Amino acid sequence: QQPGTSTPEVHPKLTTYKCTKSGGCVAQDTSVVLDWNYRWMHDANYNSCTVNGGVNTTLCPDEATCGKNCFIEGVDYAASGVTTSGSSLTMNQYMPSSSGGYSSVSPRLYLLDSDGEYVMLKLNGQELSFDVDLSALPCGENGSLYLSQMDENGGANQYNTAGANYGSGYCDAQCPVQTWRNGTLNTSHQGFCCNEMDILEGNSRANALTPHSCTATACDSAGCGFNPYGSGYKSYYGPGDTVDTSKTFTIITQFNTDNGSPSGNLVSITRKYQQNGVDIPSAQPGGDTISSCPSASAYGGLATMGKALSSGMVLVFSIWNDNSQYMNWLDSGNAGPCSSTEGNPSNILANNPNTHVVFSNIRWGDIGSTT
Amino acid sequence: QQPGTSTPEVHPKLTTYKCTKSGGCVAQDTSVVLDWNYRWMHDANYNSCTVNGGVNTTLCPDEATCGKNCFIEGVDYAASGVTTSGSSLTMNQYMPSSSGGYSSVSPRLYLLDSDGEYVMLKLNGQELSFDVDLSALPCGENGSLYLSQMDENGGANQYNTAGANYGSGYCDAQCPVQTWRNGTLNTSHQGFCCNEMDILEGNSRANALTPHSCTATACDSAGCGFNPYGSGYKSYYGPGDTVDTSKTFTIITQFNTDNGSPSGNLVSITRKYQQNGVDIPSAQPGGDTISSCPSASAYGGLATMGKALSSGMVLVFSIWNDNSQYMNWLDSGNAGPCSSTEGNPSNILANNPNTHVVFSNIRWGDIGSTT
Amino acid sequence: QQPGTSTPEVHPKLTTYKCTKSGGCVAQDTSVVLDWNYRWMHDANYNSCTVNGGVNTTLCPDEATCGKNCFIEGVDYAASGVTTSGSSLTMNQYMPSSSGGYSSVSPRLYLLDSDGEYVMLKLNGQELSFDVDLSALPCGENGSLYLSQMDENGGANQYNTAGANYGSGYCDAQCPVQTWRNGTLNTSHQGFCCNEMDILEGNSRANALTPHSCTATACDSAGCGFNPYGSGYKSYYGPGDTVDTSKTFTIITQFNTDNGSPSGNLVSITRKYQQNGVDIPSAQPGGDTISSCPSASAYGGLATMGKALSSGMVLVFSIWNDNSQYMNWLDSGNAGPCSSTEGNPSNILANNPNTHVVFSNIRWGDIGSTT
Amino acid sequence: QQPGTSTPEVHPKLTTYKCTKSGGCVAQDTSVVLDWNYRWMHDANYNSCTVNGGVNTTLCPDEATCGKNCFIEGVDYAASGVTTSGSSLTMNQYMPSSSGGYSSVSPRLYLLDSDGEYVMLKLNGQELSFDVDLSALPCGENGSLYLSQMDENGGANQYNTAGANYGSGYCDAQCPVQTWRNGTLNTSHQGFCCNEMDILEGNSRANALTPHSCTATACDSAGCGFNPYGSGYKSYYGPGDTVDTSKTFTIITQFNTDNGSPSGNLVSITRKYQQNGVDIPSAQPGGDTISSCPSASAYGGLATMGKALSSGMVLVFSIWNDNSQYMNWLDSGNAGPCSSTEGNPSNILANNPNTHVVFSNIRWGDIGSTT
Ligand SMILES: *[C@@H]1O[C@H](CO)[C@@H](O)[C@H](O)[C@H]1NC(C)=O
Ligand SMILES: *[C@@H]1O[C@H](CO)[C@@H](O)[C@H](O)[C@H]1NC(C)=O
Ligand SMILES: *[C@@H]1O[C@H](CO)[C@@H](O)[C@H](O)[C@H]1NC(C)=O
Ligand SMILES: *[C@@H]1O[C@H](CO)[C@@H](O)[C@H](O)[C@H]1NC(C)=O
Ligand SMILES: *[C@@H]1O[C@H](CO)[C@@H](O)[C@H](O)[C@H]1NC(C)=O
Ligand SMILES: *[C@@H]1O[C@H](CO)[C@@H](O)[C@H](O)[C@H]1NC(C)=O
Ligand SMILES: *[C@@H]1O[C@H](CO)[C@@H](O)[C@H](O)[C@H]1NC(C)=O
Ligand SMILES: *[C@@H]1O[C@H](CO)[C@@H](O)[C@H](O)[C@H]1NC(C)=O
Repeated sequence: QQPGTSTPEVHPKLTTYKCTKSGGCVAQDTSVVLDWNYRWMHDANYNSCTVNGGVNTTLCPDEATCGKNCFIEGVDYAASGVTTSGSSLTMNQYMPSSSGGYSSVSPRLYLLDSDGEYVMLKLNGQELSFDVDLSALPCGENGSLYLSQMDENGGANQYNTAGANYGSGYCDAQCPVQTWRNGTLNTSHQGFCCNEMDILEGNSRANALTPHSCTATACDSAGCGFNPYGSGYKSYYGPGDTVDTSKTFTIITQFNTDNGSPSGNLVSITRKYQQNGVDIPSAQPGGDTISSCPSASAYGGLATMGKALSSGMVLVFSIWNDNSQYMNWLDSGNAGPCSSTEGNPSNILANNPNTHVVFSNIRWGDIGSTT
Repeated sequence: QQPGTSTPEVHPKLTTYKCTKSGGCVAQDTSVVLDWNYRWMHDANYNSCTVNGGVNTTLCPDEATCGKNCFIEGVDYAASGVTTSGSSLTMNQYMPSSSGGYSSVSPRLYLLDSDGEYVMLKLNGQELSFDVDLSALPCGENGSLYLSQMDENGGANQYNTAGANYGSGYCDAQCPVQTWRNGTLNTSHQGFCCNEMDILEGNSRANALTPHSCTATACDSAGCGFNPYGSGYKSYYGPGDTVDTSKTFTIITQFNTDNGSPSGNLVSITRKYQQNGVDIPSAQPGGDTISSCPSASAYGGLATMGKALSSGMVLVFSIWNDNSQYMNWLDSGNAGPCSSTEGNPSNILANNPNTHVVFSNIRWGDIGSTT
Repeated sequence: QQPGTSTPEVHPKLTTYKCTKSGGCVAQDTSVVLDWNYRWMHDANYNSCTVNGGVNTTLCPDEATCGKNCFIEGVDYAASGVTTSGSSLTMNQYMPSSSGGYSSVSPRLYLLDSDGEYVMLKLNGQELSFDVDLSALPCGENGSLYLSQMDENGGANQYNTAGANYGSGYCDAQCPVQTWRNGTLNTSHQGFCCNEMDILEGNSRANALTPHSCTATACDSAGCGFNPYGSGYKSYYGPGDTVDTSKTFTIITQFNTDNGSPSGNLVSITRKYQQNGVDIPSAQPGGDTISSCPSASAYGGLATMGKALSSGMVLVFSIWNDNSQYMNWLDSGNAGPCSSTEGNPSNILANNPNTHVVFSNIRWGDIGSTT
Repeated sequence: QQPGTSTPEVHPKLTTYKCTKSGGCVAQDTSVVLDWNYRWMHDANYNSCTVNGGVNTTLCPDEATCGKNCFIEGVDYAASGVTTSGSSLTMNQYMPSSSGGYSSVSPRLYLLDSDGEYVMLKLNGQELSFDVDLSALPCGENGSLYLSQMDENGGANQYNTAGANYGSGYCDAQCPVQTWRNGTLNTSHQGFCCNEMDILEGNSRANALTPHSCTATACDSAGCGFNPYGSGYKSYYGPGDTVDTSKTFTIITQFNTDNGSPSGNLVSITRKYQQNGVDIPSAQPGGDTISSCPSASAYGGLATMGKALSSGMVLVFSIWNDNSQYMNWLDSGNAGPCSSTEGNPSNILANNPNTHVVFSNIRWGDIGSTT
């Protein structure tokens, strides 16, 4: 697959920053990209190269062929519930349709850099900070801001000229088997494991910080995550609570090393919220931090994550609903006020089709410098 | 892929029955098969045709090639934690190893018939009954007995001569994308949706009856299931409770039609347990039945399921643990006494590597005839 | 003695079958019972009615008295090394104890029928078939499956209301003098002779088919049995041999009449093994059969046995070790590879306390129909 | 039961001796008695008190009754194949009959003393010596000379006035349940365990020295016996061999203590044969002795036996054939030249109905003094 011509890819500009303890914060000429899978792809004669997410065997038998055969076109971000305003990103879960009422558009964005390659965030011994407006996201919705260890140029090769410009080469701790594994038509039917740091993953009812360490072969699927509600702080993060989701708040995640510097060794992942200028106090005394990561032991607990954060990671924006378990693992039962049923997407579409996440002012750098 | 020669496939015999209201129950010359994926596969020179679950591109580029190239060998069921004794099946979650301690063998069996093709259970307007010993399965384990609408001969074609004799062609409501989709090397990378009736799915702490209706294109992932605990009957099914998992009990599922006969139209799925000869009373008054199936609406709620049960379905034995969500959806939170952590497989392996399910006396037929 | 109340008698269910050449095999609602002697018996005040296997003279002076005085309680089959799974019976020779290590529990079971009376097998001119796993039984152990001509209701009278529900009225060719002879306190001190057909009697090292004919007064103690090893076939039945005890095999015994039908006259007892689906060839050419029965002459050789098999016989499951002659008569010397000492129970307990027999899929009926 | 009147009991005189190292051997006015069970017993009106070895319930309901009701008569020793000539006892296995040919008379004698009570042999730290003529006893016959720890007056009580004069109160390591247990009608149906020293037990083909230690409750059924043939000396004891059974030989058994005197502690049982005046050499180097008695451990190995030999034991003469196992345990297989079949009593009766044992010159006393 190579760049198409019917619809040009014009990346929605999003301004991010890199703060240094001394030289403040610098504006970055970044932007967002829609994940490869959401695009239109076809041969010169316009027959589709895809078939229900899979490929057209005739046009896509091996790799060298689609490479020379198919073209993946750009998208209409607006129509995809993706919009930007300076240093602000707004993602919708649904969009009105010509046909019926609302169709579930579920964007998955990547922070692209000016050179046409994913911004390589190196957060080891540093901090990433942003503003969120989860007010819209109700029970069942999943707003998401996480780092994945993807190839900076979306694994673009001789047969994939699209690359990061078209969101090629996704991956996460779940080790997904994909039609296009790392920029190549996965002809070996293998999964794709890569480190995944899940900074924000939640809605207006609850949230969760979850680190996933990895081997070349596998990952820590169930992460050693932190959820105030799950940890018995049922009245900290929520509508009108300590953090108060009803309004905008700031999420500050610091990756602490043993030598206290980016030079090496991850030791803890410190979370600190702050709303209305004033710093919000921790849920658990001493600080909301992820020190020991039991689950990750079998994959080089923490050690590997930090090495991954050093090598550099891609930023991933996403909002989605669970048609299978209604995201109960995130906001229901013992980890959220939501009821087992309340998260049903159909019910979300019914009572709040206007749900959207609004990420704003994304800036990473030295600890304390991003503020 | 075709039948191998290094290890012959000798199916573990399991005696099932077909009861008629008048002529009692008849012994069936059935047996169990291990799912295609657990087997060894290679070319004539012994290079493997698989690569981490995927395929060897060189030996497996298209379909006609593996067909003529690879051979899938049989397995050592005992070594796979699968054993049978007359009308009794015993499945282990782990097995001791030459190398380390225990390796997680997770069998997935299919009821094979004497002719070398899956037993086509036609449960519409009838009943399937069996005995279970969930005593071993603790928090996190998932004992499983469900019907899937698979091709009776595992989609065996000109390139797949193995077929049902080697557990070819699996599928379920989850619509899994597989390396071998319906007996053919999935060269189009498409999922495989098929109706899935989940009769038993649980451990010694909780359980769940869940029907999944389907379209040719999709299925009802989140089923309109029933879980006594979830439905607010926290002291009905459990160790020392009304049903009492600590001992063996009987699970009787009846598929009721409107004309009261196999002739047509599914209307409700009635569940009735009985232990120690005496019939156990319902959890909810009037009978533990699945009448309305809300979720399934978008796929021909109930209607489709019954038509599927009429066409005939394959029986699937399985026991597995969740490395990602610790099966919390089944036995934790609001649907089980188990704690969020308690289901971790590593913790299962630690405190009870001997977990096993023992399905016994499987007999299906007219209502009341199987007893 | 009458039914007790402290421990209720709940029979372990075991599924057997009755096959007809035309109508296949039908499931039977049978079960197993523990022999009268293994039970607890006491008066209303809880003083025991037994004294080292004998009786308490004061509570048990005649018959009318114990009848009205003593109650025999039920047992904990599990604790007695007796367990069933559908159509499968597993009997242990020892069980761990609260006190010391292992205590020698030696079950003796009877196939009980739904009506509360022993299943009356009528094997004349027919066949009984089953599956055995002698792998556990080493030198010295005696796995056993034999028919005894006992009273269908364990000789239950006005003073014995327990009957077959409590394994009353045992007997065999050995003509044992018992404390309870045919349901009555043997106040005349007489033995109890009854026909005894010994189908399986052996371990993993050797075995023996032995018919015992009887008069009202006596029996053919030394039977005209058949033992491949004894008959000079030292490499037919054993670990890794033709029959191969290390794995499960099938034992098929056919009682051939002169008119070829159940109508009458026993002529020969044909034995035929089959393992792994394939039929195993005979040890001696022409067929492993018991034609002439020299010993039985003085008791109506064969003739009487057949008449006995016609009247109906009770099935007896049993596993035991010989503290006196180490079962040498069965597996040592000229009738087995075992050494004179090797069968010592103490030595069995030491090197293999886990010995157990697993009888499975018991079905009797027309010749060839049980398969 | 009390002494009868129809047939008076006249004991066949047998001269034994007591040798002292200094004062030579003294003649004893001993005699032999036939075991209680071989006698005729009836009430005053002549109805029998026995029924096939058991008792007549009406005449024998309790103990006080038979005591006052039944009379056990004496016997015709000659007719019982029992004859004595000075210091010589001759016992036949069969006797010609008025009716058919030969009836199997199988005497069991006890050495009675002048006072009307069993001779209490105290063999601890001493020696018993005798002459045997096993020439007649062929394969299958069992000549026997053993000590049993019976009550000197056959347990004679208020209801049994017969006592030792009529061979009352037998017992052995086999712990036999008897109609008359220790002189009383066994109304409790209990066995009778007592120490049993088996000095000679064999025929013209092989033999066996076997000690049985006992608890009050049980005994060492399988004794820690010695059989030259079994111990791999197939050409020592037999027709024309080292010992040469074809002619008369002497059996000398010495019970060695640690203090070397009757004062205490059994340590070993030394066997030494001598024929034709010359002393026969041992089978195994160092001496044919029973040092360690493994089996007897659970019953106070050796220790108990010696204490028993000190308390005093009754002498038992006996010759019998095995209708069940043809005495194979004694002279066939790995413990004798005899074939499995060769020991059949019917075959004995056929080819040698004249078998008889001839015990002669029985003398016990200090070691070496009996010669
Ligand atoms: C697949 O490709 C062939 C040939 O280009 C075309 O005829 C067919 O319509 C395509 N399938 C789809 C779903 O576009
Ligand atoms: C993805 O493909 C690019 C192509 O060069 C490669 O550099 C990168 O290492 C690949 N990633 C993995 C995990 O194979
Ligand atoms: C794949 O096949 C090629 C050629 O048969 C072979 O060289 C290679 O080792 C195979 N790969 C694996 C993992 O077996
Ligand atoms: C699976 O393949 C067989 C091959 O003939 C076919 O009959 C069956 O319909 C296929 N199933 C699906 C869902 O395509
Ligand atoms: C026998 O019965 C009597 C009276 O019931 C009682 O005192 C005695 O303890 C019993 N004996 C045993 C061993 O239970
Ligand atoms: C056992 O007792 C029952 C009681 O009626 C009787 O029918 C049966 O014949 C008896 N058996 C013998 C051998 O006496
Ligand atoms: C038992 O005793 C009764 C009464 O004395 C008598 O009628 C009966 O014949 C006796 N039985 C035998 C076998 O002698
Ligand atoms: C046998 O009975 C007599 C009667 O007094 C007694 O002295 C002796 O101890 C009894 N033996 C046993 C073992 O009870």
